[PDB]
Amino acid sequence: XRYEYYKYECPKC
Amino acid sequence: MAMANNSSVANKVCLIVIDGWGVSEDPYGNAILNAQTPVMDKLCSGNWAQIEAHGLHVGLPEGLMGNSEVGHLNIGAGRVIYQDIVRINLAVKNNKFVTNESLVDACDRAKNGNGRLHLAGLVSDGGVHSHIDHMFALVKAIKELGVPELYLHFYGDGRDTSPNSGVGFLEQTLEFLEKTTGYGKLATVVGRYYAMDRDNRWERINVAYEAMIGGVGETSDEAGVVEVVRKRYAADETDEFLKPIILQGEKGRVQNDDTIIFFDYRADRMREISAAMGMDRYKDCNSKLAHPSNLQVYGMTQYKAEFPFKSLFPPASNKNVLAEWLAEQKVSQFHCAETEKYAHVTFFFNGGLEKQFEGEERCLVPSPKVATYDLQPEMSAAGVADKMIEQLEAGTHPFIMCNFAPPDMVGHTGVYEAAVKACEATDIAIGRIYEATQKHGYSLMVTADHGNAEKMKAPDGGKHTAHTCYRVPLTLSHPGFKFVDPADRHPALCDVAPTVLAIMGLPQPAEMTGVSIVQKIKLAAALEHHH
Ligand code: NA
Ligand SMILES: [Zn+2]
Ligand SMILES: [Zn+2]
Repeated sequence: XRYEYYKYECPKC
Repeated sequence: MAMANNSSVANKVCLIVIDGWGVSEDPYGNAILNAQTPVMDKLCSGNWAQIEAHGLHVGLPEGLMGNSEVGHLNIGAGRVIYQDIVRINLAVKNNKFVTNESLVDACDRAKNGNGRLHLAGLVSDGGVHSHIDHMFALVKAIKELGVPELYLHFYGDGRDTSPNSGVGFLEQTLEFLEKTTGYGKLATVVGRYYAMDRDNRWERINVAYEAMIGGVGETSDEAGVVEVVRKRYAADETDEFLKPIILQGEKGRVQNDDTIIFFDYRADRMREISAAMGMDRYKDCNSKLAHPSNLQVYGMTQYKAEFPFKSLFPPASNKNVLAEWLAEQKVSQFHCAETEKYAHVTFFFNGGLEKQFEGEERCLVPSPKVATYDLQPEMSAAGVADKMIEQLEAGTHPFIMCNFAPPDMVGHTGVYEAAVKACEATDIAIGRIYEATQKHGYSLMVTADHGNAEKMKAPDGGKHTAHTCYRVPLTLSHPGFKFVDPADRHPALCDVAPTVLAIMGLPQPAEMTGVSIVQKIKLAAALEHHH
C-alpha cells in the first residue's frame, strides 16, 4: 500500500 | 548433525510455512478454495486455528496487508516485531512520551538554557514518515515538562495524503495549540519537497533551512495562514510544494542555543535537514544566513549510525528467536526453502540477520529458471518436500521447517489459473510430508506467513497481485492438544513459536512474549469431542 516499498512495511515481492 | 538434548524433546515438530495462503470464505478469484486441496481440506478441519498475519497483529500499521519478511520475522521470533509507526502510536496511547529519556533530556536542556525548543516534521496522518498525533503528543508532553517556549515547523505532505489535505491538518494544528493545550506556536509551513529531500539536492533543503533560521518566505499569522495555503492551492501549488510561510516573526526562528526535535520516524527524508541543523551540512546550503551556534538536535528514531543525535526510539533487539533458542537448548533443527524464499527461512526467520546457529542444518532447493512463475506454477515445491521427507525418515532433527513459495510467487503474477495449479501442487507436497510425519513420529503444523492466492481477482475482474489481510491457518496433527485463543486478543504469528516449544516440551524464553495457543487435553476427551 502507501508504504511501497519500504523495508519492511512493504518490501518488493 | 544432532545435538546433545535431542532425546529430551517431548514431540518432534515439522512446521510448514505456506507463502501467500490465506483463509477467505469468498470463492470469487479464490485459488485456494477452487483448487483441489484435499490434504489441507482435512488438516484445516476439527482442531485447527485461524490466526492473524497482517496489520497491528504482526506489528504492521493498522489495516496493512502482511508480507513475507514481516511474516517470517514474527513466526521465527515468537513476539510481535513492531514497526516504528505501531511502536510510536502505542507510546502515544500509553502516555509514554512524558517519561521518555531522550525527550526528558531535550526538555531539560531547554529549561537549563534559553528555554526555547522546536518541533519539526511532516504534519499529516499519512503514517509513512510521521503522524500528526505524534506531534500533538510531543506538544502535550513538552508542556507538562515545563519548557518555556515551543515552536512548530510544519512540513506539508500531499504525498502520503491528498494534495490539498494540508489545510485541514493546519486547521487542526492551530485549534489544538490554541484551545486544547493553550501552549506552543506554529512558526513555519513548507512543503516536504524542500524540507525532506533525500537526493542531495541541497538547494531544496536550503529553502526549508532559511525559512527556519531566517524567516525567508511569506509572512503570515494564525488568522491568515490557512487562507495563504488556499491561495497557493489555487495557483496549483499543493502541500508537497508549498513555498515557505513564516509565522511569529524572528521569535519563531531557530536561534543560537535553541533545541530541536525532529519528530519524523523514517530516516531517509530526515538525514539531510537534521544534519544541516545539527551537524555540518548547512554548508551545502550555501546560505547568506549564518548558521545558529550551539544547537542540539534530537530525532524520533536514529537517522544514521554516525549521527550523534539522541533518539526517542532507539533500535530494538530480538534476543532468543526460535532458531537461537533451540540451539541454546542443544536441540538441532532443519530449515528448507527454494530460492525465492530462502532468505525468509534464514535471514528473516532467524531475526533479520545472516546468522546460522549451532545445530541448524539448511537446504536450498533451486527455484526454476523460467521467465515468470505462472509458466511453472508448481515451482520447486516437489523438491522441497523431497528434502523434508528425507529429514523425517532420518529422524535426526526434532524441529524441521520449510517454506512453500508457489501460492505467493504465482499469486503475484495475477494469473488465476496458474495460482490454482500452484495451490494444487502445494497441497500435494503437504500431503507427502504429512504421510512421512505420521510414519516417523512427527507432529505436523501448517501455517502461512500472510495471504495472497485466496484473492486473485480485483473487483473489476482484473488481476489481483498483492498480499491480503486475511487470516492464515494453523494446523496440528497431534490429538493430545486443543487450540485455545489468547484471553485478550486474536491469535497471531507471534504465537506460533511459543506453541511449537510447548508441543516440543521445551522452555519458552522470557523474550518470546507471544503466547502458546494450545492446551494439553486427554486423548479420550479429544476423541469424544470429535464424535
Ligand atoms: Na480447495
Ligand atoms: Zn509476496
Ligand atoms: Zn510471503
